Amino acid sequence: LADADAMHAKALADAKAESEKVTEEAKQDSERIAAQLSEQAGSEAERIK
Amino acid sequence: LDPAIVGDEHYRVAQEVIRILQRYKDLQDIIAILGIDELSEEDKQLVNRARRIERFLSQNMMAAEQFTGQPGSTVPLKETIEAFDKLTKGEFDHLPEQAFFLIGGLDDLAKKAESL
Amino acid sequence: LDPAIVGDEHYRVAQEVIRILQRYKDLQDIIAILGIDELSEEDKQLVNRARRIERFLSQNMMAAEQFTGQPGSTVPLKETIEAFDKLTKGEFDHLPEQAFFLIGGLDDLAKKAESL
Amino acid sequence: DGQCFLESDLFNQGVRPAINVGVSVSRVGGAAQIKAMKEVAGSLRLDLSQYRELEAFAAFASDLDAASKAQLDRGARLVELLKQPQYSPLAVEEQVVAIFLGTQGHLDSVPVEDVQRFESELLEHVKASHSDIFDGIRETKKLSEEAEEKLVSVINEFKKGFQASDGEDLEKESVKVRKPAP
Amino acid sequence: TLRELRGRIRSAGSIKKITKAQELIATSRIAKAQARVEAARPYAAEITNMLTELAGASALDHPLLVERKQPKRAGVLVVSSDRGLCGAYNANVLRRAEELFSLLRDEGKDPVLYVVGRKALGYFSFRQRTVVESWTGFSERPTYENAREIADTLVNAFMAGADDEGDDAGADGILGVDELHIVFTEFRSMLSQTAVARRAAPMEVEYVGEYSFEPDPETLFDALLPRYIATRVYAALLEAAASES
Amino acid sequence: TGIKAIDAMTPIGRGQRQLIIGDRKTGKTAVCVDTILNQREAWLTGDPKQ
Amino acid sequence: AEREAMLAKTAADNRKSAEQVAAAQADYEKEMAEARAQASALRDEARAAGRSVVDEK
Ligand SMILES: Nc1ncnc2c1ncn2[C@@H]1O[C@H](COP(=O)(O)OP(=O)(O)OP(=O)(O)O)[C@@H](O)[C@H]1O
Ligand SMILES: [Mg+2]
Repeated sequence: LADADAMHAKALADAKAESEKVTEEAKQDSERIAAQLSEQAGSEAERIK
Repeated sequence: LDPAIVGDEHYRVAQEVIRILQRYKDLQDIIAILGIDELSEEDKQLVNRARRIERFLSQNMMAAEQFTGQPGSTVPLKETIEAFDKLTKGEFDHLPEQAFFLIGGLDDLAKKAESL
Repeated sequence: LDPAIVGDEHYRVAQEVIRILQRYKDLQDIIAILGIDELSEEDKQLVNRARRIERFLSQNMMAAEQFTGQPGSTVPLKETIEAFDKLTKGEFDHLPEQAFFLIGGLDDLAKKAESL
Repeated sequence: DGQCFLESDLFNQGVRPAINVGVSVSRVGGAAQIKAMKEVAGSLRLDLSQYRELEAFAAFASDLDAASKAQLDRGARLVELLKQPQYSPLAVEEQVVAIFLGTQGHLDSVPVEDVQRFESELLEHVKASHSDIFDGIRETKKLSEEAEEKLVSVINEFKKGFQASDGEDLEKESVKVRKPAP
Repeated sequence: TLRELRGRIRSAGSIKKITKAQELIATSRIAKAQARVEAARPYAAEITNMLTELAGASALDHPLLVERKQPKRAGVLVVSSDRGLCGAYNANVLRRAEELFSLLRDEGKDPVLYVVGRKALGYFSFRQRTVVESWTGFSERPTYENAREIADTLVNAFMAGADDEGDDAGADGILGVDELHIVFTEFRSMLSQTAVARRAAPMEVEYVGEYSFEPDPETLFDALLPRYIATRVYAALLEAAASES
Repeated sequence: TGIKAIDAMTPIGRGQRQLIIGDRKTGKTAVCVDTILNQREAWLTGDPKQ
Repeated sequence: AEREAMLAKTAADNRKSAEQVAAAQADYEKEMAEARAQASALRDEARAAGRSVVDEK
């Protein structure tokens, strides 16, 4: 019964770590793909000029 | 026909319909001699779906006014795609086959099916 | 090829393998369509033997080095005669399907059997 | 020196490239392709050929043993892996990574319906993490044991993190009693 | 083209020949099955005569004789074969089982089922239906041991429903059945074979109108009934296999 | 080549001839288009050897 | 009267281990699935918004 409440802290900690890491990865790949598509738009603007 | 010009739902539904019809054509050779008894249910379901859809491709255009004496009908594309998605889902499999001959829309489909 | 100038051992080697292959060609489409479950015990054992023989006939060649990394191998005649007699009398029916493909020799067969 | 056969039946089946591996062949062989490709992939055309032959042969088999079922699963995974949609240019490193992960049986756990998407996912994660491994290929044209161990550890960690989204007329029987009815 | 036509001709010809050959296999096994099926008649006749004689002069009271006063649930057992290419045999079995389920659904009872054979097991696996236990691998050739153990399981399941009031298992400790049904196929003739479904869980007595017992009469009675149930169960199997072939 | 199937199946080396055969509505022009568009990355670098 | 509580607590302890470990594993699975789903979504909608703004410009 004493041991019962041990792993819950681990579960909460890993949930928080997962949430922050997935938010970081989503932000990074979002900004990267947006920048690449913006650069492609600039390239095609130069091409049409 | 290309996803860059046409909606994704249209492309996906068309691809699925083609795949089902091609599979039925492939199994048509074997079913021709033995039948459905040896065939497993996992293919009986797609056989029934294919028969129902290929019967649903029929239509009653106005052009037959002087042959069958019945008015034709027209259908918007959105209704067509939604009805075909519903049919591919398998919701209509309980309905009888002969209800899908020469029908205009899904409302007429339901009315004819309930009329028998 | 004749018993006149060559030992008849080779002769009944060839006769066994040839008759096995002929009846295997006879039963091919049956095992393809009807299913292996309907064959008789003798026919099932013979079909397994024919599969063993068909798989064992392939062999690597050194001229395939530029195409496949496995080096080729060479085997003498008397050992091949003994190995085929062992195969065709029906003692190597316990080996797996892949254990007979691309085999150098009998010792190579044993090594690959120990590899699985 | 070599040709590729294309059929409409495979096109309608679902294979977009729709190339028949049973007949297509090249006489020049693998001497043209890179050494890392040769080391990673070898006799794959053979394995696909016995897979197709076994599928045709045992389409109606009553019973399957462990080896046959395992071969069937592996061939299904490989045949679904190789499919590629239109307008999808790719680099050699991503191709060799995909072939390496497909051939070693690391993806045997996932069901068929999600084998494709998962691949497209992992290629993204390697882009931001441990990217230098790709760099190594560009200056090695070959794999190293340390890099291979790093890659297998990364994919194991990812697959541990990754989740799978799929998965009257009635008769009676009585007894006769000689005793008169009460 | 030419090569495709030749290949198809050879294929279809060999298919025809070996279909005839497998028909001969079935014809050959028909004689053995027919010879084997009729060998258990004297034992059943003697046991039925014994039960009639014993129940003539005994008290009529037993849990397998008395009925549950309330309609809670009803069990059922479905048999099948162990090989394909049987035609509509399994389809007939499934139709009869579904129609019996439909008839029972009129009372709103939630039924339970048991299955024998790979085909019915797979078909019910595909559908959304629960299964308690399955038996496979002896439909080709049964024995007395499997029939005895099946009868024992059914008898214990019936007994385990003594005091199942509402959802409470009572002193039983497990939810028990109150009714059992059996569905199989009968060998009417060489071309007449139809599915028969019957109910044999609670005994019923009919007086048609008009010895000495060393042990206790009730002891003999309740030792006797399980043997009769087991004999009926065993007799069903060979009939089912013969009709299948 | 951009498509993985061709390189994994039948590699193409410079100075080698390869044939493409097929029926209508197959998509054989797509492979050539893919190769031509793929060559841009190689031509990005200024070395005549690439 | 000191023995019925013995079997009661024994039965409770025998099952509480499994119940708690199942609850913890289910909660972990739910939280990781939610996090991965939200991150992947965010990525897809961000890519769509970038595609749209690139089309506009
Ligand atoms: N990988 C792919 N996935 C999906 N659709 C594809 C793919 N490759 C090609 N297609 C489509 O298949 C069709 C092939 O058109 P294409 O003009 O290449 O035909 P073809 O068979 O080469 O014939 P031809 O050049 O004689 O007209 C097009 O509609 C194209 O969009
Ligand atoms: Mg074209």
